[PDB]
Amino acid sequence: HQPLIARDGPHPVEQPVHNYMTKVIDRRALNAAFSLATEAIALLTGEAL
Amino acid sequence: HQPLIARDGPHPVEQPVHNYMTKVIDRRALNAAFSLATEAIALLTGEAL
Amino acid sequence: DVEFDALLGSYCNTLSLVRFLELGLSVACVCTKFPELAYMNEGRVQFEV
Amino acid sequence: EDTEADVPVTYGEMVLNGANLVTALVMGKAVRSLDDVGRHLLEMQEEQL
Amino acid sequence: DGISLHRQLRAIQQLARNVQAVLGAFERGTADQMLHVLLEKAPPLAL
Amino acid sequence: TKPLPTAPMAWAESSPRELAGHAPLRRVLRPPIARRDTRATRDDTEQAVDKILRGARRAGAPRYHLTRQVTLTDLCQPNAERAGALLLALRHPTDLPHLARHRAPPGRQTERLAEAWGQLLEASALRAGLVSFNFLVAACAAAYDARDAAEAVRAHITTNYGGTRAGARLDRFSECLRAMVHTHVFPHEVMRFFGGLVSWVTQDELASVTAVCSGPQEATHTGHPGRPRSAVTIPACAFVDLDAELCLGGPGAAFLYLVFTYRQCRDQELCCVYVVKSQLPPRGLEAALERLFGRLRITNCTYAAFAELGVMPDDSPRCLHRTERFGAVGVPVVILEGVVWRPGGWRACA
Amino acid sequence: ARHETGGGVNFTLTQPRGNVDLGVGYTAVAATATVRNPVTDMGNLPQNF
Amino acid sequence: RDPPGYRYAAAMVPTGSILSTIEVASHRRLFDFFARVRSDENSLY
Repeated sequence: HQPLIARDGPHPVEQPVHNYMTKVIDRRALNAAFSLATEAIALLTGEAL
Repeated sequence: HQPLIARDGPHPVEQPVHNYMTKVIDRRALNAAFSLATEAIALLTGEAL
Repeated sequence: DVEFDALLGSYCNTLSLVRFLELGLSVACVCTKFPELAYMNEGRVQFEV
Repeated sequence: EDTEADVPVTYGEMVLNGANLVTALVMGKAVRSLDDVGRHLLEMQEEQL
Repeated sequence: DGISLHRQLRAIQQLARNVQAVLGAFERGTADQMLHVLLEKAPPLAL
Repeated sequence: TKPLPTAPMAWAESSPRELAGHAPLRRVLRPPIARRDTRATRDDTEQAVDKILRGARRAGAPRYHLTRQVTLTDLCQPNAERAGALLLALRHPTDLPHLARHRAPPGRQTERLAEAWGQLLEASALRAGLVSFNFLVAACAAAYDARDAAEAVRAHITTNYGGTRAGARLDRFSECLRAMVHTHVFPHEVMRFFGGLVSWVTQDELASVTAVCSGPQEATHTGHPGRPRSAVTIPACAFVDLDAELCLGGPGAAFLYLVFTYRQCRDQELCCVYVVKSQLPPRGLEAALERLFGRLRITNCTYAAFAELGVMPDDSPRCLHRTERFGAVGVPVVILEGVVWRPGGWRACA
Repeated sequence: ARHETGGGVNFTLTQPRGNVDLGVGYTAVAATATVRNPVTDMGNLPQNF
Repeated sequence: RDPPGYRYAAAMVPTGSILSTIEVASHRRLFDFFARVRSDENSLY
């Protein structure tokens, strides 16, 4: 909303003004990389035990 | 949901089907007129009493 | 598929309401209200020195 | 002017549990907290301003 | 009428905002004039 | 507020049959269709809000349309002229030097209006503005017969209007008017009826003029609730009856008309503004303009151009003849009473 | 003052007032402190008649 | 462009107030649906 201040003429009279608006989100992400090693696959699975 | 019927070749196979419609309501009105008379206004108003 | 939009919530204002008699400037004025003025013609004030 | 500051811990959470879910599926929209806006559009409809 | 009852509220506030925002223009309105008045009583220092 | 004039007192507050009209409607019955068979201030601010709240408890009178228009004060002066005068609006002035080049008959000076108006912008500085009625009378005063009161209009203008040497504007704006008729851009095609004066708010160089573009005159919110009255005043050089001049003594509602007269001669051109009161139909008016103003018809092929002004709704229309004081000068002024404003258009009679 | 336009309805409000300056002799001073942007570029623009 | 007007029934019950007050129209381009009203308007209802 916006306030007013009255005035004398001959200024044309001013009326209350209401501002409406909406905003829109913007989308993002993050990234990281975990990589294992080959043999580490064997051991965890148990294949090399 | 439509049904099938299986059939032998060499006719390529038909698969179960589906159907979706919507419809849009259509809108109408009706009218009738009640009109009064002047003297009937005076009496009801209480003016001519 | 499932999609939607959303409102993540809305924010208003509050117009600050200001009594003139709050400001420092109220010292300059001496404010006495006529309930009836527009009737009045020229008023006068008197000084002696 | 100071060294150790007091800080909130937890994040906030917006979950669709409740009638706010159905509208996401059926209506196709969502409102942040509809379990309140939905409420106060009832009492307001009665009491005062 | 069932909705409309919800609608008055949406209208009736829109008086409250306007009723306040208008009457406000007078208080702020006064403090305006005092300046525009006191600027015309006042000669500058150098003079 | 519950007096003891209890017979017709309910009728003026809007009546006795109105409670009877609300008796069969609101009092009875189960129909629609039924079955068979803080000493001074507060309470001063509290009675101020009570003076607001009584207006909200409830809600005869005719309707208006007030018009406001912020207008520079060179030619017209709402300050000197009191509430209840005619106002005449104008067009834009820069179309004047081009339209004189085309509508002029062959053998006339097209470059006369471009220089006569150019010496009024250089005289009013010593933009659709406004010209009031009493300012316009003294400009055409050199073509009115009694001429004693046509000079009385000229007396209070040079001494009371805001502006240095308005009488120099008078001999320039009438020279502008005498440049209108010669260059064939007629003054009736420029003047537009604006409402009667109810209030005006002035400032440096300009004023916010308020008027009544449609409605009655006598009950307007003037702005001052001490004097919420305003009567119409016209100087006696422009006021022309037609009921006495034709022995028409029959009563009835009377109409008001603006009338212009033209006089097309080689450097002998006059202007006159008249305000005619009659009981005649507007279709039955040009025959009267043939009767009085067939004199300039022989010398002239438009010779008259009129426009409606308003209606006196009385069965006996009421006139008065006083001499109001415009500052320090008394001018014989015809007073019209109870005028309902309804404007109209113009007319040509070639 | 209720004057309807545009299908809307206008309410203009007015508060008549009066001011007397009851000081004798100068009661107020206005001193000029600083200088912001000089508006007119100080240029060389000759005049044409 | 798809600037859907905001939802008055929801905004009738705000989540939290704004704080600073400025002429908003001075910088528009931050927003999407932007509307000025003089004291009241018909579409609000």
